[PDB]
Amino acid sequence: GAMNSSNYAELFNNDIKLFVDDTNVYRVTVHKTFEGNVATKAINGCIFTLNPKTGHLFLKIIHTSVWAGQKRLSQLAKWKTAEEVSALVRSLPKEEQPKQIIVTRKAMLDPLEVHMLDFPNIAIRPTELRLPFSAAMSIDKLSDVVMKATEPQMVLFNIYDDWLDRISSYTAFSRLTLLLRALKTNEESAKMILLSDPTITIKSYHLWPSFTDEQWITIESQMRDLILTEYGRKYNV
Amino acid sequence: MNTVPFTSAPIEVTIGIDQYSFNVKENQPFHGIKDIPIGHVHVIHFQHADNSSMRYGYWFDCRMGNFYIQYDPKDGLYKMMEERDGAKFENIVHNFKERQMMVSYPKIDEDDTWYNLTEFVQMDKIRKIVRKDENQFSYVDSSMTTVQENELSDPAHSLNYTVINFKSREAIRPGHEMEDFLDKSYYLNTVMLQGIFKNSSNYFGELQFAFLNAMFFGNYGSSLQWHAMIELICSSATVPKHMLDKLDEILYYQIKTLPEQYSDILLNERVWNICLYSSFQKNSLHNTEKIMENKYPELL
Ligand SMILES: COC(=O)CN(C)C(=O)/C=C/c1ccsc1
Ligand SMILES: COC(=O)CN(C)C(=O)/C=C/c1ccsc1
Repeated sequence: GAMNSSNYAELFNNDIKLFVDDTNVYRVTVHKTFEGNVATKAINGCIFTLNPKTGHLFLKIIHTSVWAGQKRLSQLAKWKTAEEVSALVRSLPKEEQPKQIIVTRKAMLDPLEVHMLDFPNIAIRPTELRLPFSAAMSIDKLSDVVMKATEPQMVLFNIYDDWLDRISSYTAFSRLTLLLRALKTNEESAKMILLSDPTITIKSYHLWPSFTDEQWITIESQMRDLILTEYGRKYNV
Repeated sequence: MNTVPFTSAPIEVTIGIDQYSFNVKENQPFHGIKDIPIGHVHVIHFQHADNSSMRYGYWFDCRMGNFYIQYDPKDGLYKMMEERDGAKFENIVHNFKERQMMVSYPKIDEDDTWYNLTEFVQMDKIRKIVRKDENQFSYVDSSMTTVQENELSDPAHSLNYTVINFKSREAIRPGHEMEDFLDKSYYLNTVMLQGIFKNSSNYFGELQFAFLNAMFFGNYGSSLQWHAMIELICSSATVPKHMLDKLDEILYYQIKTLPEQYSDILLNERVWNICLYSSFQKNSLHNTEKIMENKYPELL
């Protein structure tokens, strides 16, 4: 069934699974036209497909050309997501295909179930968690590769950098979600926290800075303070 | 006009014939039903006074043989049987009519209700759904499950309705996943109407047969099947105009005949609101929508 707090540890067992998030697939700016009407202009997007155990992220870039001449784009976006995830699974060797695919929004269940009818033994599941994966476009290197693309393109990212050398997947996912939740609640403050110290760098083949264990604890504390803060500023508490 | 005689009525029972019903007291001198219109299928059905559990009954066509009822005290129910000796049968019936021990199928002459509910229900087609080939009549009851229900457990006693499943490879053409799921015209017109049903009359008959088993027996799988066959048409953008017009008539009389007090279990809120208000055919069911809104506005 659905994924929630009670079965949280299943994410880190040895059955292959992917999270699929479609929040950033169809992205627009809204603007005024010369006649004073409102129009949208699409910008490039991405499907966020993630193995929570390994950190492996299949980033499919959605180039604006895929929308040209199409109607009902918000609905098409969910089917396009499902089509691309299904193509991805079919491209993987059988021993790498997921046994479950967990969608972060329930409107993806029917589109994905229909596209995966050929894979009856892959379970398509929703979740009760409010996972912050929409904030992956706050990660500079991911945002950069989406905005620069001139054609459809798949880019492989390891969203944990090298963290699994030192921590467990459970802890790695909990760090990732804390960082994404902060970037989603207050991007500038969160980015300030991550980069204030010029001596800590981001390796060329990484997404996040090369913090030591002791530094990650300070960082993690600061993100929790930020999130509790913005919750006061927001609710006046 | 044909006759279904009864050997006797040893247990108190409510007897239905099509949309009519009457109470027979234990060992009352009752010997059957006379004046049954030829040209239609009929259902004769039972609910015992003691055990309202298990409504059951018999689909039949009087052109296909001479049929009677006889209570079986071992199996504990009213059984339909066929009399092969024609002279024995005429002799039996004439004696029972002379002694006036039969109820008259009570058709009002203005009334086309039964014809309207059964326009496309044939007896030979009904036999495909209810497999027991040695009888010309078909037994159905409350608890029989459908072929599709057993997929999700005795196959001899099943309702073989057409398997309809909107999230199936049969329904969804590879590469048209979104198109075929949002506009089921391919699945209606090519898969079902051209591949399994041939013409739009057979399609309607299964749908009508499904409804009547739901209404008369409370057969839940039949209710699922009725609503599925309605939804498949309502969710197709491309439906022949004649089929839509006939559909509105078919449903109109089904809704008209449904017992007011059974609407809460026999009518699927989601399917009906979708069909009448959201689907491609939301504007094509004028008579059905008018009766639904005046009689069951709560459901909507
Ligand atoms: C250690 O930092 C890395 O970047 C290494 N990664 C990228 C991998 O080993 C494989 C990732 C991957 C595979 C399929 S989709 C993503
Ligand atoms: C095995 O499936 C069938 O036999 C269904 N088909 C294709 C029909 O034409 C039956 C129509 C019908 C049923 C009751 S009154 C009319």
